[PDB]
Amino acid sequence: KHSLPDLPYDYGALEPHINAQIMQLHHSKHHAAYVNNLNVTEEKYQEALAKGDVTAQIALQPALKFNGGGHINHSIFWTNLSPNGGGEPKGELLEAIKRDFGSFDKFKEKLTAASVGVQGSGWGWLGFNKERGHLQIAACPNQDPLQGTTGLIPLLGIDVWEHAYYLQYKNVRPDYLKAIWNVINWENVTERYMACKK
Amino acid sequence: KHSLPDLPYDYGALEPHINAQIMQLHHSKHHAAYVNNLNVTEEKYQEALAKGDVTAQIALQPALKFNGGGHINHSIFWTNLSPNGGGEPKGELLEAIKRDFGSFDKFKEKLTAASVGVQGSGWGWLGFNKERGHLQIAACPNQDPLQGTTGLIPLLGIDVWEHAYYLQYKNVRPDYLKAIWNVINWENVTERYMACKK
Amino acid sequence: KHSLPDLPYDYGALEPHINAQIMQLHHSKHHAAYVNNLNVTEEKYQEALAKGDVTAQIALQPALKFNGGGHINHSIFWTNLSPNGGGEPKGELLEAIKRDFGSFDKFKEKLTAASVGVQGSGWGWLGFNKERGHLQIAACPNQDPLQGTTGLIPLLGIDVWEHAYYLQYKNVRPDYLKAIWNVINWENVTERYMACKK
Amino acid sequence: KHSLPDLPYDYGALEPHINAQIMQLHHSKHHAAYVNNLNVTEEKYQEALAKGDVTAQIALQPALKFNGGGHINHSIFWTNLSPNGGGEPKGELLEAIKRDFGSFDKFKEKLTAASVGVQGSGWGWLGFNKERGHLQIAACPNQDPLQGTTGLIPLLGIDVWEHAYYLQYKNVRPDYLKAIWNVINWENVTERYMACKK
Ligand SMILES: [Mn+2]
Ligand SMILES: [Mn+2]
Ligand SMILES: [Mn+2]
Ligand SMILES: [Mn+2]
Repeated sequence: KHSLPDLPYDYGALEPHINAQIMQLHHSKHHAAYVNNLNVTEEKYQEALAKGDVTAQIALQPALKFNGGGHINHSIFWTNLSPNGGGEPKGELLEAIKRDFGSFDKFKEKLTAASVGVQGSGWGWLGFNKERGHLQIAACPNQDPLQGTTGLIPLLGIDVWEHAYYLQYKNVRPDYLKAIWNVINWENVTERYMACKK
Repeated sequence: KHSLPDLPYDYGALEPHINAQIMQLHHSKHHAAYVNNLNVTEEKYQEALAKGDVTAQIALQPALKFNGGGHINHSIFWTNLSPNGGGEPKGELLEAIKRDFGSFDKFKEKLTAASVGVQGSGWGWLGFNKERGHLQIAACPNQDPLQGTTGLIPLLGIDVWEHAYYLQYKNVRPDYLKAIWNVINWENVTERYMACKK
Repeated sequence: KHSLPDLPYDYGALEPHINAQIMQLHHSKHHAAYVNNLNVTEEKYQEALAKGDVTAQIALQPALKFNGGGHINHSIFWTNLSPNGGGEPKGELLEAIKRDFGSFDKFKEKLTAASVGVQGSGWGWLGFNKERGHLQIAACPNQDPLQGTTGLIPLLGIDVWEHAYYLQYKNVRPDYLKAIWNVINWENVTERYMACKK
Repeated sequence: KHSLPDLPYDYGALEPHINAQIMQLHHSKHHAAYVNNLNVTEEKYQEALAKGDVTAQIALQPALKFNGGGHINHSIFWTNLSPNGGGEPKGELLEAIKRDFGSFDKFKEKLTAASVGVQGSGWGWLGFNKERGHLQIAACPNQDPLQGTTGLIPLLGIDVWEHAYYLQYKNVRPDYLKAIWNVINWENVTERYMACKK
């Protein structure tokens, strides 16, 4: 059984960068929808699985990738932002970003171009490639999860579905991305990094 | 070479159903963007094609499908709404629908479910299957147009991208749907029906 | 637990149209691979499901659609051909084909164009659309099943992966399709039809 | 406008590794087909483009990606084999591979697994990531070319479509793979390495 995680800050804690109204609808409407449908779908699936019914298992796959992915991605998302975040990573995480993108700024330009560039709904991700020992940016469509579709471990992700910025920045998806770099909980992406290194 | 069509009604005209601020953004910002990037892609494709560069041509296909399909689809969408819209179609279109669906209500139910059901960004479409001579409800992702990708002739489309409803309906995509029926310009839909029995 | 079905005729029973060597490799090498990997994958999945692990369930989806689909499709395939088949359907099935494609011959041209037309590996299908009460041809990529991806009930399908004709017809995929119409067990596609009508 | 390149060796030359009958079919029938349908599509696209017909352009994209990518990919493939092939690369390419993979053996293992692992028709590719300056193993489906779809520069490709091995290896795609190492023309691969550090 899956549950909606509690938000770790209040809904208006990230104003002026992302405001309360967006935070509230994102969490308790959208994310709530995903874990409920995830729970329904996993249940239908199990029953299909027991009957040995392969047509049903395959029929169910799009709902399980959409709702399972939504739940995963929004859950990493909420911990990736903090009332008290922004600035630059430190330690090993920042030297991996220098090692792989040249510098933090060339890292920002590249994750801003990938997120801005998604055609339709999607997410931009900073991920860890454990097969190669290095950081990598990937973009994903719809709610498709970074690890399950790609194999990379998600460290920082940015929602660019229009429900994530539209009441506030309207169509200006670059203004949302300039705003977002101000609330990034670098302390959490460092920890995400650190568990791969384990 | 491609021009943003003029909306055939003032922005404020489909109130209270679709509000004036969505109509201005959707037309002047969302559709205007598609036309302009389509123009730039067609031109680059022309050069790529001139030179026999198959890599460049393959690399420009997403851009050309996204923006060209975006321009097709919003232009049909604007002719599908009217201040004088709503109600029911009469004559040969209503007969067509009744054979194919049973009742306008079943039709309406089947296309609302096809619209509300899209995952991520996309469109639901009432189309005509020329080979079979029959009406068909398709759904397309992102901006992929009906004819170019399915071969169905576009009769009626309803955009369900979040930018089409969010400022007014927020996440309640069914409330948007129920309201859009009130401005559907059945005159234009039947012209299109008339034209592929042409 | 899934098992390789027994072939209902000997491996050379369909010469000269499809020969023994192809039949043997298709059944006991290729189809055998699919049900074994289906059995491994369903098992991994169940265990992922129990742990509530969504990333693993999604990771497993391509192997479950590929191997589950392979098993389904090849299993319908073997019953679709007979040493003693060919000719034309009778009864209701033939009047549905007249009703939907105009005639049996216009039915053959259309399922031959769809199978010939698949780009890469795939299958052409004659299917039943239970939502609309009519027959429909669909083409599918790789081993994606007709009912699980599309919702149509499979009645007659044609494998056009190259392992299905290459040792015999080489690249001339039209020669394989002319040959195949001679071994089609129409008595079985009638029965498949009849269970939808139930 | 596009021409089938002449094979740089006689058909019989990669015996016993790849036999003479596969080399004749693959070149004169499989690749010759791609070139010719590419020519016909480029021309129709030209007309579609001349007229500002975005539907026609979108409808011709599969054909143009299938056939153009098919022509790209087989042409690089023929320069990748040699009668005088096999063994190991030496010099700067072998250094590159060793940094990126560890040993030629790990490289060979990782690309064989990426090749044997494709589902359906496709290709495995050793590529260069220009932005990162590093070697990458990609796999592509059907005929989608590396650069046009991933941006990686194509260094070494191995076709794993069934027509590339079936007449000689039947379903044992690993035996094909193990043998193809014996004709890889590492001279041509390194020219390509040399050229995007150009
Ligand atoms: Mn979201
Ligand atoms: Mn729109
Ligand atoms: Mn097969
Ligand atoms: Mn080939």
